[PDB]
Amino acid sequence: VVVGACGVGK
Amino acid sequence: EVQLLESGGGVVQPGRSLRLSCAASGFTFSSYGMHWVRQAPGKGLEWVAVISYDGSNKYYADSVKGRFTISRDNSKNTLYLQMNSLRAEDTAVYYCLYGGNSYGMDVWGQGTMVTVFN
Amino acid sequence: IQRTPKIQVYSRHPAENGKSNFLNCYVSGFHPSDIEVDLLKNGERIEKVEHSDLSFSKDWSFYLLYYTEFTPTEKDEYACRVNHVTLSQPKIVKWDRDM
Amino acid sequence: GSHSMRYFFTSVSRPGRGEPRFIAVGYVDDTQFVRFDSDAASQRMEPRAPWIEQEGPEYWDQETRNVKAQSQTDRVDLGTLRGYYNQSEAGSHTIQIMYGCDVGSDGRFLRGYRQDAYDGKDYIALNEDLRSWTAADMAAQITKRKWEAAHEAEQLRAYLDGTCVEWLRRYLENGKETLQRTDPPKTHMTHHPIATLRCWALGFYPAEITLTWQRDGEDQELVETRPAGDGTFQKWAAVVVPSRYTCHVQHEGLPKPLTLRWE
Amino acid sequence: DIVMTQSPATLSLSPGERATLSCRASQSLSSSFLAWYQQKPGQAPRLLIYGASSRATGIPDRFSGSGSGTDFTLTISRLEPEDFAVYYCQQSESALTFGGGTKVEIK
Ligand SMILES: *CCC(=O)N1CCN(c2nc(OC[C@@H]3CCCN3C)nc3c(F)c(-c4nc(N)cc(C)c4C(F)(F)F)c(Cl)cc23)[C@@H](C)C1
Repeated sequence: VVVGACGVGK
Repeated sequence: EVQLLESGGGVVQPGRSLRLSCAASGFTFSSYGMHWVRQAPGKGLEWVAVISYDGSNKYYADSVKGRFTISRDNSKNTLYLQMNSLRAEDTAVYYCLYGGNSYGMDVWGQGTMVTVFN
Repeated sequence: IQRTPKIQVYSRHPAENGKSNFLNCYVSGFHPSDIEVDLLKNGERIEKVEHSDLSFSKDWSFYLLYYTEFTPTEKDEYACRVNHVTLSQPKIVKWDRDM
Repeated sequence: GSHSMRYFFTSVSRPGRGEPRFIAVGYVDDTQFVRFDSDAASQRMEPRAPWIEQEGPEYWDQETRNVKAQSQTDRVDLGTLRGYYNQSEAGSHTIQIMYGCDVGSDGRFLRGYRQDAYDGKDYIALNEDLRSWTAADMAAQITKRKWEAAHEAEQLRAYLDGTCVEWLRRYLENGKETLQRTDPPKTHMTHHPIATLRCWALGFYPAEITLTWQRDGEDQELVETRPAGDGTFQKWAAVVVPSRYTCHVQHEGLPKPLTLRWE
Repeated sequence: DIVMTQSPATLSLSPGERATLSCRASQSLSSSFLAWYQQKPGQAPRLLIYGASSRATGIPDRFSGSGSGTDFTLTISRLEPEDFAVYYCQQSESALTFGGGTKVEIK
């Protein structure tokens, strides 16, 4: 599965 | 028969806390994510919270962010909504919903009424 | 920056005249990902051509496979025409049975 | 007997031609099993392997939601990185992301990865400890500071150790007939007068193979391994010889290294 | 945040007429994540269309859904006396968002 968590972004 | 049963609703003083429960039957509750949806009398439906099937992902509406907590325990097939610092704007009929999917499975509860007033 | 593709034209199975087969054009080692690839029969484009999904290797270079159903024949000539931003003119790589 | 699961993401800006083009592809070892294309009509994650089609529709809903979230993240990061490098709005730029996990024969976690690229060069990567980041330039140090202040490596490590490994085990069990196969190469030698000798290796899985030419026991054209199109791979090596040569093939499916001589 | 704008707010129609309902999304959605609901004045909402075009189980053929991207439509070719209710469009791509709701009433 792909990552379900959100990141802040570059 | 796929069924969802609500309990724990009632009249609450403004600022107090209250917990709602959904008992799931007839379907594999642990496999799917679950929602909470509320509807104030004479108003439209408003999504409140969602929890993923394993409980890792939890999201809330901006109106209830930081005040409402959503949880599940897959052993008893129960969904929980913990509401703290309840305001009068939280007065609505709350639904636990197995829906919002592409394959057309849509299960609602009977609805539990929460009234917040002095 | 700008990596020129490496083209490889081959058949899925060892070619036998009159037997159904697939013609493959493997393009790899290029950047950016924009590219046009044509499979040609006797110098004329083949209309029913499928390709894989765009992916990249460890050094971030892209690769793609273009395939189509074809029956080998001695008379027919097959090739692959590839155009990239790094290429001044389209490059044609003929299909060789022994390569 | 180790196995890997990888996800490859490419996002290319198309100034004046709409939103960026996003491609997402998932791999287990050398086999692709999922794909998402922003230019496709369905706008959903789609199966590419038969053993993944047994998953329920809720699995595909979750995959579509998460992959579209990743697409939006890359869409925003394209503008952020265009601002970082003082790039104009006219040009087109690419962001590439790859992450995955390695598993052993026992089914235990081995290694976790996440590498990002901008315009084909390294931008930022997770270290082997799964706790620190490596930046390639000054624009990437801003991202490194942001990701350290956000404790992003912790969530990434949680995914890589726990979720990736368990889902890789589940996929390996679902596709045990295909994913855990190992096809020995169909090997033969050809001669063409210029002269040359070509050592063919066809129809082998996985793609890792070694072809070596020895002149009386001493090592000496080699094309890269290419897909056959049916889940197998092909490769050949050539040597130009005057009018005593042996080719050696090493593959997982082969019990012992082959030793091929002409005729 | 995806905002679902539902138009019009009220449909004053006579039974046996055609009802057209519009839903506006703030961003492009995958069609599989859009649904329509019907709510009677005393009970829970009932799903009519899922995937923006697929009727649910035991739904009459008069209800039909269409649209793509940001524009979606719900059509009731022949209004039965039981069809006069409140209809909601819904997206499920990111959390859940219901439209304001269109009320179909008797002219
Ligand atoms: C940074 C990464 C990114 O761009 N994301 C992260 C995921 N995501 C998202 N956001 C929200 O927000 C909740 C509310 C809505 C208004 C803004 N905010 C206060 N909710 C999400 C979800 F609810 C889901 C989700 N949706 C459904 N229908 C079911 C389930 C089980 C989930 C989830 F898995 F998350 F629990 C999703 Cl998939 C994503 C959500 C975007 C901002 C994109």
